[PDB]
Amino acid sequence: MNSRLFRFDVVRTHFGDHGLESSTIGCPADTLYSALCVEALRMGGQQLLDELVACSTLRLTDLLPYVGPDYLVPKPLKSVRSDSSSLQKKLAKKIGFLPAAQLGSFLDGTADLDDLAARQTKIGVHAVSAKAAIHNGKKDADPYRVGYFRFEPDAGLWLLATGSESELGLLTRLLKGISALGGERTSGFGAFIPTESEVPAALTPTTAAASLMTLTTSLPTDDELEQALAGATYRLVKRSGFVASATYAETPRRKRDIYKLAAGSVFSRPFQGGILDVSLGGNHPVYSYARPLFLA
Amino acid sequence: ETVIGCLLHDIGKPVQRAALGYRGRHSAIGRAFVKKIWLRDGRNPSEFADEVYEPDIEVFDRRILDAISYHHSSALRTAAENGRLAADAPAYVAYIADNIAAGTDRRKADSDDGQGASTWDSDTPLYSVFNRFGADTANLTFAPEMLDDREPMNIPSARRIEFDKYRYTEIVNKLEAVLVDLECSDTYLASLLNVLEATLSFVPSSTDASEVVDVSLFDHLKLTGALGACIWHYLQATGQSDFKSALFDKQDTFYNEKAFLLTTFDVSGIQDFIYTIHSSGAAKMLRARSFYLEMLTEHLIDELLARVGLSRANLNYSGGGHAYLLLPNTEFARNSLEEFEREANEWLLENFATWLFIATGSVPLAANDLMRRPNESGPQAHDRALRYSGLYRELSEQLSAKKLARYSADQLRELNSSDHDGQKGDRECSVCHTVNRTIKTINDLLLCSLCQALTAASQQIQSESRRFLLISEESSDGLPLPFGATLTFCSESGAKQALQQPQTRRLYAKNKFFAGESLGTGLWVGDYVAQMEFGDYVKRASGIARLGVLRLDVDNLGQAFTHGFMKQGNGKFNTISRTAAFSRMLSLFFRQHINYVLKHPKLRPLTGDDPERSRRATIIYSGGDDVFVVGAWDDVIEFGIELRERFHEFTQGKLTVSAGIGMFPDKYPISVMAREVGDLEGAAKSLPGKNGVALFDPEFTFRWDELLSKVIEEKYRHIADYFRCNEERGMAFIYKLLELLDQRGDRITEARWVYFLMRMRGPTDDTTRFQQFANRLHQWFQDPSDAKQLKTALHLYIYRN
Amino acid sequence: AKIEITGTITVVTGLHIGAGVDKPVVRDPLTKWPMIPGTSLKGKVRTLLSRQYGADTETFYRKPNDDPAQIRRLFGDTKEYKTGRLVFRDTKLTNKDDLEARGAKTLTEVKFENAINRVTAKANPRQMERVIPGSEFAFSLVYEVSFGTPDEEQKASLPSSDEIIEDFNAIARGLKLLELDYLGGSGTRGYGQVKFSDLKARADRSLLEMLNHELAAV
Repeated sequence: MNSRLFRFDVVRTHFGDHGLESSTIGCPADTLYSALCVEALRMGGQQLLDELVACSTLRLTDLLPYVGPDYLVPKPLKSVRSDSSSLQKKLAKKIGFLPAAQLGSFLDGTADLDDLAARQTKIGVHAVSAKAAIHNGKKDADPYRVGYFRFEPDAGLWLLATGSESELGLLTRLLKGISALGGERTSGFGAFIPTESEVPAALTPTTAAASLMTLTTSLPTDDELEQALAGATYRLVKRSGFVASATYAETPRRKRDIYKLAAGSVFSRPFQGGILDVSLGGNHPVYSYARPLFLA
Repeated sequence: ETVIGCLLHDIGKPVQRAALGYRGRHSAIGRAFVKKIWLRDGRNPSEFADEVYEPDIEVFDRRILDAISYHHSSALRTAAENGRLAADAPAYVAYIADNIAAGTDRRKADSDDGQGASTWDSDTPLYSVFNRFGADTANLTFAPEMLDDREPMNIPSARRIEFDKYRYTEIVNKLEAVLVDLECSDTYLASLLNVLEATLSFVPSSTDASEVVDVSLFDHLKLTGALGACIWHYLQATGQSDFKSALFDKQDTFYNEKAFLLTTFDVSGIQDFIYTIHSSGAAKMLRARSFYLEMLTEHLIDELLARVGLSRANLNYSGGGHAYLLLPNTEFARNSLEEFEREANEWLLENFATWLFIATGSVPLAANDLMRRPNESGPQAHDRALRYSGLYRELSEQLSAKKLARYSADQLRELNSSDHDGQKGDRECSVCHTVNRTIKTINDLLLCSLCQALTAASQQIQSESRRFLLISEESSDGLPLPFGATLTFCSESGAKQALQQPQTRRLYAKNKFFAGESLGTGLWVGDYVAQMEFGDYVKRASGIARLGVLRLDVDNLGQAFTHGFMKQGNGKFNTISRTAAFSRMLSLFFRQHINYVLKHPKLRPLTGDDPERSRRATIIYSGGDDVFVVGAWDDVIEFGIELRERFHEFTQGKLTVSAGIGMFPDKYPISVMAREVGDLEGAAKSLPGKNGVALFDPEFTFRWDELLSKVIEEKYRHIADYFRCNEERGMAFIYKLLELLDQRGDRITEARWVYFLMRMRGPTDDTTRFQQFANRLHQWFQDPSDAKQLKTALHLYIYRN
Repeated sequence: AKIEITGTITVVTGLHIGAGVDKPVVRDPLTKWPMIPGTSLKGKVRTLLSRQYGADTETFYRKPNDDPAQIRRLFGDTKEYKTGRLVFRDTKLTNKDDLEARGAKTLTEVKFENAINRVTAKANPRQMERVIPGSEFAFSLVYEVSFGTPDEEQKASLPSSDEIIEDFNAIARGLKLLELDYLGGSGTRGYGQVKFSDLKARADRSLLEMLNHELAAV
């Protein structure tokens, strides 16, 4: 199989975390794959979605930053051997990403920290944008304060995706026509242009090659969680949300509250990923992605 | 009733500094100090007895008074080799206690003229703990005055303080208040071990002038218990039925044995609990959940105590969810350690899913590794304290593994696929924005049961009277806690009949360490709430109405003891009583002394016109490394330097800070009220000198010496003073001005600078001082950094009006 | 492609989109330029085009959730949600150079104002910050080819050239009206009359020529 390197031009975007006034640089793929099962009904016929409801034969990364020509792959959660001073102990957690090479030098306390943190403010700015609210009835309009992320003028988000090339060819069938991503996208946000380039082969999936660093907020099955946890350096998030879509036209309710693992986490053993489903009450299934992809 | 001798075997210092007429040494003073006052006798303290062989009087009357008997290493002979005291008395427990304390604490400093003994004194003061910090030696002297919670804050002084009566009839009358309740109750180990922190904080434990005494009584009195109550929970597991045999041949048993255990626990995720509030609750619940997260924090050590009955001095460090902890290196405590860590964590998955996770690392600790050995030269004393760093850097890499595998796999898949109460997402909260609770929609917003609970706190918790509280067991009403407890807030004025019940899991009180009576086992808390809600500090301001934010953390605090002692004198000074001292002063600077610099401030270059006009701000959490204050922008920007001018008078040029102050409107959300002011102490912490400040933007990044002098008192004290007398003049003129400082990189802006300058004088004003008033503003224009200070000076006047 | 209509909005008086210098403009925090936000171009046109298509036939619309079809076909809602068919390009300045090479220095002038209280004839001054009245903004808006998602089980109802030309006459009267009215704040006083220019329909080959004449007639 090949893989696909996806270069964007994401100027402003808004992937919230717990509301709207904040943002995140990363899109954990249960947010991205859920778009691919709602921005496929707007092009297919609910047959393209039904072609890919619960197969998970396609492994795709998340939407991680890139500053110029180098992928800003995430800061892994491995125990650093910081035999140096305690300032650069604290300076690691103020660093979310790093380029594609320095990770092995990073993990043993043998790396720079005041250049990687100096390219944090080369990614882009955590902006805000005030707006004014509803004429609720006839009363006085409120504001609503909504905050975003803004990239630098030479950045965007990257993506690596592999699997069956027919169901990979239907990703790029969809993405050449997927509109403004992000959350608050009916305004000017999350708009971008997807371009194809040939991948870096320094980032192969090392599923068992003694580099068990993932590139996707993922999850194994519930039983096999007991196997891939003895040396897992992992963090837990929430991947909740709301549901209120056509063919589900009622009052808006939520997805089921899941907690996937981290996205650059390093483990003890290989594992498998599968499409968890988050529908709680109602008609059509809604489902989280959780199908990881690995790194040297 | 079997640990009682841990504390009270050091009472021989200040009684002859108060001249109560005893004789003999510290063993002779204290063994009759509790004979003169404790037995309710009205006799003279100048002729008290020595030794009685009474058969019927038991431990409660005899060996309480004889819990000191003999404590120093030179008078070990009489209590044993004459049979004056047997093994079933706690003085033997107190003999090895001070011996392992002062053997690891008491060392003469590196002076010229040595061999000096510490004896009876009535003049000597304690000196600065910050003497040994840095490559300079200060000579500042901690004046042993009274420090039980009065205004102002007490500062180091260079002169030798005059020995008076008034503070020392006040100390002994404080000892008349809480050392008469010494009875078989809870007041042994919880009451006395806090109220003596502030009294004995500036009082030394020695006399020698060949040393510079930095350790006080209390930082040694804590270590008498923290090494004494530690080893009693090491004692019966190691096989001791006679305490003499552990000091007759095995007094050198700790050459290479491990009888101590150094542990921690941290609540990783304190800040990312307090700073996720999306709606209303921005004004109220921002302070209450920080008040919540500090209130179970002190309770979180307290269940590691309530299982074994240790001391609250076992927390040598405390503040900001973190508490270093010394334990015996037995295995009952080490097993019940992981009972404490896991089960409180096991409680947390019912209420706060993946926010709070506490975890405990461990270092088994010897006794010779702390003390400076006999004959340790340069290449010999240097290797003694590398392991004293090795019990911290390899304690951080204990919890550099627990914070990576935080939950077991049998635990998360309970919660990995669930919607509790099975209901719909039409009921979903606003503040904590969860779904599983039936959302009791009170006050016209969908708020959860937790967010309903914190709204009930702020009816009384941020008021200025109900700062007392109660932790009961696992009941319904209140704030829910791990290990079977609720948490509530009330007053203890007319509610002591609910405070004299055995259904109280933990008891506390407010900032005021109340002697005489008991309003609770108090700690150091935040009571600076000028007005309750956030909207009341933009409703009054003549000028702009902008809610000003302030966050400020002391830099480099991971190098506070790992590399803050080992640059001057090659690091023989690394000891526990010298490192639990600045972490006993930071529990007053950032927790109580900030009430002085806020309730009655000094510096007022924007407001002025009253010396003790109170600061209208409100501190979010007074604790530890980080201070977080939000009020109007006016009082904060003066106080944000003013508190730092109560900071450069303690470290005196060694510890550095960088702050952050921004101005925001009232209804501004919290989630970007801490992601942008996280660049204002994020840019001036990236200063090459690290001692600075950043106002309003990352391009204003100014030093602490460049701000109060160059900006305000030079440039802002230039602008609004020529029309001080015409105070209402055109600030509609001055917002023309800082257009030009943005276009300063063009040539004709020099011409337009002087053009607008003499567009202010004429025949309708006093023009005796106008040529220099523009010339000061003309020389500032040309330099590419003189106007950098000026833009902020212009901004202060337009935002003052 | 999608039907992504371009545009070039030219201010012709000065425009002040509050973004709350005491009252600034919308400052793009990268380039410190003036922009036009995507919601001060959307959330204004709803207050017009729900009073031109609506409020012909005595329609009140006390909330934006009970608006007519070719409103909520284009703008969407929380109850019915046909589609969000209009996503607007958040737009910012085109020529800062020729604006400043022809004399400007600041790109955001200050206008002065008063407020005479009619109790004592006293002046109460006030300062107002607009955009330069030649600040030509570029502009685009995105209509989609829009395979409609049917919330009923009437599966896969793709609109052909029939229903879509009705919504081209919606945005025609969306932006015929905005040329004859506001964009910004402190209104009924001349702030920010705009002028849309160089509009083009942009993506079949038979369809496109009539798609012009709604928007060419504004």
